[PDB]
Amino acid sequence: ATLPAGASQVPTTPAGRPMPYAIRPMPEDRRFGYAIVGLGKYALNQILPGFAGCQHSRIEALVSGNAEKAKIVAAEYGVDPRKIYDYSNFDKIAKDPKIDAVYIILPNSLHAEFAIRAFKAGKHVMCEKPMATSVADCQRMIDAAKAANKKLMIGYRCHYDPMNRAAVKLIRENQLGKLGMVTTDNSDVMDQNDPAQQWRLRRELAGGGSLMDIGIYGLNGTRYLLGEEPIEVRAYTYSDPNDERFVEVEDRIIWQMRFRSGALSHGASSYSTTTTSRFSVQGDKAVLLMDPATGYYQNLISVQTPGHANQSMMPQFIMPANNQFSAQLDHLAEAVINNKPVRSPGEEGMQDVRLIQAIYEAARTGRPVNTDWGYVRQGGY
Amino acid sequence: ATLPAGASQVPTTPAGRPMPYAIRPMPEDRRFGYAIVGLGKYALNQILPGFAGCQHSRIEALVSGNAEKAKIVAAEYGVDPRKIYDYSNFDKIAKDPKIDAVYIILPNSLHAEFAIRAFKAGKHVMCEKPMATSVADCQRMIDAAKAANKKLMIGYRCHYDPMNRAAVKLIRENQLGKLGMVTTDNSDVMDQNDPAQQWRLRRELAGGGSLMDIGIYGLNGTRYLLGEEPIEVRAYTYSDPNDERFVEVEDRIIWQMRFRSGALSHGASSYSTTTTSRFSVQGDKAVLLMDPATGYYQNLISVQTPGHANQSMMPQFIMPANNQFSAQLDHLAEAVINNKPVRSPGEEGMQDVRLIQAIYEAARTGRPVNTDWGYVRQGGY
Amino acid sequence: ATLPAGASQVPTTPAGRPMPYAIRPMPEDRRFGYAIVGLGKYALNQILPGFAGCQHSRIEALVSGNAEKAKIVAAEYGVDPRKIYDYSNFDKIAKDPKIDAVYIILPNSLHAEFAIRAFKAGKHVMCEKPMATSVADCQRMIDAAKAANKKLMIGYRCHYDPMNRAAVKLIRENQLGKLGMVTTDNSDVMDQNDPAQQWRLRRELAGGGSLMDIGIYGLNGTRYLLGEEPIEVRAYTYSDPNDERFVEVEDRIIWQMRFRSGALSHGASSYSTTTTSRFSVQGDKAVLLMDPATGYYQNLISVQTPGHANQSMMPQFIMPANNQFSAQLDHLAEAVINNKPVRSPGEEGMQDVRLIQAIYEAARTGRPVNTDWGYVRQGGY
Amino acid sequence: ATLPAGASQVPTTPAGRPMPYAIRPMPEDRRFGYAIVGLGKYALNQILPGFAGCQHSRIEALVSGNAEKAKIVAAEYGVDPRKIYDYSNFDKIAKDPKIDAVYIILPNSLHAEFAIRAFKAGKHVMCEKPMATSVADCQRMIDAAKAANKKLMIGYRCHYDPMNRAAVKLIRENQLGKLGMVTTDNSDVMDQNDPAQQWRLRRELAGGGSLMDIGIYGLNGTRYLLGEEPIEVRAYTYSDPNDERFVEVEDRIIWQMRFRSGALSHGASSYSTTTTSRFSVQGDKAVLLMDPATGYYQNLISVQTPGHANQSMMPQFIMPANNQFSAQLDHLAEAVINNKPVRSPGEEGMQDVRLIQAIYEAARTGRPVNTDWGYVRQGGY
Ligand SMILES: NC(=O)C1=CN([C@@H]2O[C@H](COP(=O)(O)OP(=O)(O)OC[C@H]3O[C@@H](n4cnc5c(N)ncnc54)[C@H](OP(=O)(O)O)[C@@H]3O)[C@@H](O)[C@H]2O)C=CC1
Ligand SMILES: NC(=O)C1=CN([C@@H]2O[C@H](COP(=O)(O)OP(=O)(O)OC[C@H]3O[C@@H](n4cnc5c(N)ncnc54)[C@H](OP(=O)(O)O)[C@@H]3O)[C@@H](O)[C@H]2O)C=CC1
Ligand SMILES: NC(=O)C1=CN([C@@H]2O[C@H](COP(=O)(O)OP(=O)(O)OC[C@H]3O[C@@H](n4cnc5c(N)ncnc54)[C@H](OP(=O)(O)O)[C@@H]3O)[C@@H](O)[C@H]2O)C=CC1
Ligand SMILES: NC(=O)C1=CN([C@@H]2O[C@H](COP(=O)(O)OP(=O)(O)OC[C@H]3O[C@@H](n4cnc5c(N)ncnc54)[C@H](OP(=O)(O)O)[C@@H]3O)[C@@H](O)[C@H]2O)C=CC1
Repeated sequence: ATLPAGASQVPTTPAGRPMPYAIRPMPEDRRFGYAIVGLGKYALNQILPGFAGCQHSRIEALVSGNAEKAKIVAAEYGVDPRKIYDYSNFDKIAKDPKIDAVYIILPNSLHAEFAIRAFKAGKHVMCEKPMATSVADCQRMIDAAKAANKKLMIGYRCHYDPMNRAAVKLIRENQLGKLGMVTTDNSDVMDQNDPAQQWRLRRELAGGGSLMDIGIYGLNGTRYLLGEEPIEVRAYTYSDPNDERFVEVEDRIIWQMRFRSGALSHGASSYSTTTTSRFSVQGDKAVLLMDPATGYYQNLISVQTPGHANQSMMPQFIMPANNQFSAQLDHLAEAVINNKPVRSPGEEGMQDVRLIQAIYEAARTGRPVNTDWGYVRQGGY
Repeated sequence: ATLPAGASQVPTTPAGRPMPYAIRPMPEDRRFGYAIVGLGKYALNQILPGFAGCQHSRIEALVSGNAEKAKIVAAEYGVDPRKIYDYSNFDKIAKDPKIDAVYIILPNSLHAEFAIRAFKAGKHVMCEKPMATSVADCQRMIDAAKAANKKLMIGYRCHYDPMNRAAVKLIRENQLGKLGMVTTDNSDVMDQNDPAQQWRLRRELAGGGSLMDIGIYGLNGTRYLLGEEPIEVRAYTYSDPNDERFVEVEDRIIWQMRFRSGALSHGASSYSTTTTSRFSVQGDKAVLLMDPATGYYQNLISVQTPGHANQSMMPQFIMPANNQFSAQLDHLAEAVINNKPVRSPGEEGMQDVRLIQAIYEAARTGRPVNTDWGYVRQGGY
Repeated sequence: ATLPAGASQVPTTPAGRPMPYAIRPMPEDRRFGYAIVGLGKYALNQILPGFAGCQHSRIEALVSGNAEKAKIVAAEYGVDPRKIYDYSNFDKIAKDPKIDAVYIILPNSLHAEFAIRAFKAGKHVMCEKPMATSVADCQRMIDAAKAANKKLMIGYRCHYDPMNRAAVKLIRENQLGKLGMVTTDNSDVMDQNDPAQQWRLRRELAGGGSLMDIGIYGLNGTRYLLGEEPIEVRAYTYSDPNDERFVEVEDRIIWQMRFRSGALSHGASSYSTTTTSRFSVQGDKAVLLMDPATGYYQNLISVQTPGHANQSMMPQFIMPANNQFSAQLDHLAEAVINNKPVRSPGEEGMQDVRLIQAIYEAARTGRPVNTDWGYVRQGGY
Repeated sequence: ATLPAGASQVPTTPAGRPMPYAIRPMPEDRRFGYAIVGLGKYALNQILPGFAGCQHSRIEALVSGNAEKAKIVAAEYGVDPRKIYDYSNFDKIAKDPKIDAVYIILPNSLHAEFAIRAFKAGKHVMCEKPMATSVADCQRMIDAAKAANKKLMIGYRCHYDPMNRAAVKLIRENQLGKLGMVTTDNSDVMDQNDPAQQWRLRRELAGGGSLMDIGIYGLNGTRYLLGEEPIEVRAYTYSDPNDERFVEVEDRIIWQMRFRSGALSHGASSYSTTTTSRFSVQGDKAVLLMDPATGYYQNLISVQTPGHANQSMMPQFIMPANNQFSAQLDHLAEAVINNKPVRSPGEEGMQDVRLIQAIYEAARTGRPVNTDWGYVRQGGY
């Protein structure tokens, strides 16, 4: 009965020790510089604070219209003041080699714009969701990327969230069986007094109501969970005509879709009901419930069968995977380096916009809108 | 300190004691006698077994077309062999004073016929859902009910399930705020080898597919959870064309509704995916999640707000309320003894059938169907 | 495609059909007749109500000291008024061939007496736990059982509860790995105003405090979850000195054990805190959490590993196994009919009593008590 | 029906916007510099990466024995290489005004040492748990802090974890009622091959087994949950004599405690069973279950009562509170600035060590160890 060699071989005095075991993502290099456009809610609450956890990304320069603020932010994240661009001279970034790409976090209407401008600035483009307010504008963004021979990546963080990935994997391993019915719901009360929620009420900047903003989650979700595209869609929308919030954009809208596989889906988004992010995938062996489904934190999934409910969630002491944000940032830096295609290409953001427009059309005409245009997902969902 | 009077006064020898505290519904009488029509799957697995927990009901007679089976069930439940009736001599129950009501648990297309025959036989009628296969038939049952001056109740067990009533209660107390979105799903894999599912695949006997069989739960649930009736419905249905199960009845169907209050809903029923009974009611203050929502056992409900999930389910040592089956059985009994209306009258059953026809009609035409026809829930939801 | 033979062959008119699929335990016979001794809280809330789901048992006679109460319960359960016995003429059951066994549900201190009298009366015996108030008395019951060549079973409902048996099963399949720590807690607020709790505060009638009443669950549970017996016990007990409830029996007691395999355990019982029934079994591969663990209803179990929580509980539409109450009742019946031993023989009851005395002794002396006395669970845990 | 002023007043063109709403901790100043000693597992996996989220803390200098490593780390976190101290010249830090305090994250045996040395270096001391390997050594650490007129803060992160705080609050608001039984368990398999787990096996560096390392959580927990100190304690320990891991330190140990309030507790820690962090507090109105109880992430709490389970956890889109780590770091920086006493003073770390030694004694002698020495918690628990 004797103690292990390693143990007994430890200096009962101050001594140097080896690299400890990594039970969570350790910082590596920082060879990718980002140009963050629009210092808004998402940019300052979830994106910037998510760089610290990156393994290959850094905030090289900011791009804000507000000076007082922009300077303050630059301090908190320690960015060279001489590198605080704006909407006027955003193009000058092409004169800095330390700017590998830009991350546009502006209202949907301004997405396409600064993307193309950025592409000519010889930088990679990471644009937020939804890609743009126009199908065509999405296409122009792509073309620009190809002309400038650069990478185009939309901000689909759920494509890099551990639980969402585990969700796709269990479904690919056929744990639910033959897929037949998906149900999604994404909701949160619209606050008109919130600076970030105002341009969302404006059909010009937003490009749509809840669907364009959060219903896109269920739409996108339904797509990568099923692992295929809708071939047909129907939809109905409605908003309280007395509510000033939805004069231009829609509050609630419900869409039904069919897939070549034969599977059906029905989901909805809302601006008048509180926090809801719930996905449901039904197969003939089991049903998957993701609730939370697409949150920033605390996502939880469960596979249910009579008498059983197997749940998954981030461990309580370890982090076998990085958070969606950092993972997303380093996903571009990583696609550039090893010269690989991104999982969230502009081609993907475009597909969502078409389908959304197809939906709005269905809601407008009250007829089904054929969406069998032959889109193909590059690199699987 | 010393022992209280209660304990100090307990004899140490064998002695009679008081009535004990009741922590569950105790039996009381067996005044109300039923005649069960149709010894099938629901009857033998749920209803018959349900008479034990009743406080006022008993099984007096059986009505089957399978003598071999009747004698067996009859002996299993201590029913008098003389009280076995077949479908042709069914009407003679009018001669038995000890038969107060019948419980029709026959295929949907046969409900009307026996309800009517039972009324002419001068008996009260409990009839399973769907009420019937035609709106008109629901009316003939109601008319016949009014002619015999007897009561007509449709078997909506969920109207007597502790958790459902609790979900209704917290909603009416405005714990969710203004209601805006309601989602429902009800699915279970159809197995044509099961004797009970065989007539369910026959349009002539079933009246319809998954909506008629289990979608009705999401429908009815949506109505008593909101406490209002829909003014219009839209819907789409699809069934694999090569699946022999759905030659005559629909497999999956999706339907969405709008209510006079402005709230919306979207639900689905399915015969090709595994067990699913789930309701969510989004308010602008909180969200109610019922999952399981309409199970025979283990219903569970959750009120969710960012950071919280207050769950409710049956206690583990006490039974505050009787089970839905026993309650439903005693509800008719009590309403007859105290001369009161039933919470689930034929009018209610008829309203579901009418709505179901509108949904099919809407699925069929691919157009909206106005259902704003002035149905008024007598006695509340 | 076309409809399968099954469906296409369903008559459209009233017709007898097959026996239905069974999704829950169906009644079969009522061969085994019991005589219930002691119409108290457990008898009237759980056991009597439990005879309905039995497949082989029935209530033939009642034994009470409160005639007014006996006639009422007798009428409630269709028992023959002639079959009511008081405590003095109890022995005459020997004259009734239709009485196969007795179910003693009297205060703990009176179990031995009636078990013995019942055996001399030539009947089988079901006796509640604690088996008795003295080790010696457990033996006299066993000896008397052997003399009448009749069976003796202690009422350990948990030995017939689907979830408990499931927890045992996953453990024996090594899903937790080598077991090392087991925690148990069983608590419920003692209310001396309740007639049933009155004798529980009398050392002479109860035999002990919370350990004898509900701690026994953690104890017994610990034993069948590990599948082995403890070799030594240590314990401490404390009760507010000014609380009239605990003048003679203990309120809270904590006890820890060591098993021949090396595993340890620490549990507690309590009469002054609210409802608690929780077991955790830590292995080096996973952890089992039973909560509720020993409830009358809604037991729930969870196997936990970093990032997962696989839960199990009764299904919502099917009843794979009969409830613990009905099962326990039929277990004795079956064992008599098929000439087999019972899973819960007096030896098992006696082992708990012996262990309980060791725990009290250990609490009293503040010293360890060796319990390595060679008890062997016949038939497995 | 017209759109809100704020909305309509947004430039459909690139425009500067105001500071967005903060739905999570925003970075403020960075006026507090930390000196991190020992670049081990905890230091590089949970502490350093937690500085980024601070509001007033920064990593000014490192103190490692290993040079190659230390330099690498310094890069990742961007620290001035010229500021990479070591165990030889750790004292020179007194020559740098930008070092406001040191954070000792060395083996327990080396805690007291570098603390006092640090205090004479005119810096504040943040020492990890357990405070030290000697009661006396704890006292010397305090004295040094008072002599150098500095602040002494132990690393009790659970004192700064949102859920743990919510736990204390609900208990203070009397939601559980009168507290009477606490149950804790802290376990994780010991990996001898893990560089960080080796000195823990050495009684000289560790100062104890699981209790000193993780059982301290349940001990500490029991204390701040109850909000009072134990007046008496008993304990038993045991380890498989064949396991090489526990030749010196103990694997498992179970302790029972009593409080002046009259409340009782029983908890345990383990090195041979997998991940377990579960606290249970029983009152006469409700029971609180914390599971996870003290994890790095995903903590969850539930208040249970018959039929109900109200759960709390971090929201899925917002962060109303900072993580325990950052919160802990900024807690010192904040106590220094506004000149306020820390909630985790050396006086607190000392109390735990005494109690632990008192426990080990109880486990050693097998007798109860009186702990009524009159400790008083400064600033509440
Ligand atoms: N994937 C996800 O989870 C989420 C994605 N998003 C997306 O991020 C993008 C930004 O929206 P969000 O941060 O919420 O909103 P905000 O209103 O808070 O910020 C918009 C930012 O864009 C700039 N901007 C330029 N022109 C305008 C204009 N005319 N009106 C308003 N802002 C302007 C501003 O930068 P500055 O003031 O500094 O000059 C401002 O900070 C959207 O495309 C949104 O869909 C949002 C939330 C989550
Ligand atoms: N509320 C609820 O939760 C549920 C309600 N139900 C309802 O109960 C009713 C019966 O359905 P269910 O028990 O599942 O089905 P079953 O097929 O198992 O039984 C139907 C019964 O009615 C009698 N019957 C008479 N003529 C026919 C016929 N031509 N074809 C089939 N059966 C006939 C038979 O009884 P016998 O052999 O003795 O003559 C048969 O057992 C339906 O209206 C259904 O909607 C069903 C499930 C759940
Ligand atoms: N396995 C389980 O889950 C449970 C088992 N039990 C066990 O059941 C047995 C009865 O307890 P419980 O039903 O709770 O208690 P009760 O006090 O409610 O009833 C005891 C019954 O025994 C009879 N009795 C005869 N003499 C006495 C006496 N001197 N004092 C009190 N009662 C007397 C009475 O019946 P009558 O009036 O008709 O003469 C009385 O109703 C106990 O041994 C207990 O441990 C209890 C709860 C749960
Ligand atoms: N509150 C909490 O949640 C936790 C607190 N801790 C505490 O943190 C402290 C550090 O332990 P932990 O990080 O897990 O362990 P590690 O073994 O991984 O690291 C110990 C560090 O201390 C230094 N050190 C100096 N002398 C020695 C020595 N003789 N043997 C080993 N290391 C030495 C080393 O620094 P370098 O190699 O760089 O020279 C080494 O990096 C402990 O007091 C522990 O209790 C640990 C986990 C969680």
